[PDB]
Amino acid sequence: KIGESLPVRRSFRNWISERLLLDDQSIKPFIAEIVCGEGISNFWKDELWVAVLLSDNSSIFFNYFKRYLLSSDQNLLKRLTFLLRLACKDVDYDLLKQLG
Amino acid sequence: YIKPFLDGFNGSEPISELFKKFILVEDRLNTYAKFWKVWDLFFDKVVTLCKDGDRYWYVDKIIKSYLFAESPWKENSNGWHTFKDSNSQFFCDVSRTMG
Repeated sequence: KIGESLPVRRSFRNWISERLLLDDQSIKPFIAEIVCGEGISNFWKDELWVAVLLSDNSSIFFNYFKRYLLSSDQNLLKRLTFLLRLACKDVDYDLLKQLG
Repeated sequence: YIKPFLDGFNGSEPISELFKKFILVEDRLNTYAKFWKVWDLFFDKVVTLCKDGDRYWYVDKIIKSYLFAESPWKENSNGWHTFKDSNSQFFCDVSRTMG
């Protein structure tokens, strides 16, 4: 229903990031249903993991999904490094200022 | 330790008695991670066994033992000291696979 265009994806990522801040415990079953689910198109799983990796809560999910991360031939754990290197970075304006 | 029972696994009655004794000793000792390691190693064998149908030999009794249904629990428990939020994935896999 919500569609697949890019402004919607940004708004979904914001919405998840807010639910993880305001402690609505109904979200954790939903997140588990996606992460263990089938038929969900993979770019939604990627947007969800970017929201997790940008949140302060992040270490909790590694505790919760330990055996899933390890046993799946580390396939998901490899995707996480790709997403981390692409999305989770920012411009280093201090260093630009020191270079003039 | 458990390798002779993993290699020889079948539908015979002492497989049920084994699971009941592990549950009893864990209730005495409260050794969380070690219990869940033992339970994680038997999962695929039990899953393979139910696909023959639970009417054979003692298969239904083995299923009931593995899923905590044969032990004499107290009448008004709030929970069990070996169950935590993380372990809900066990019942998810079970209901996905042995339904």
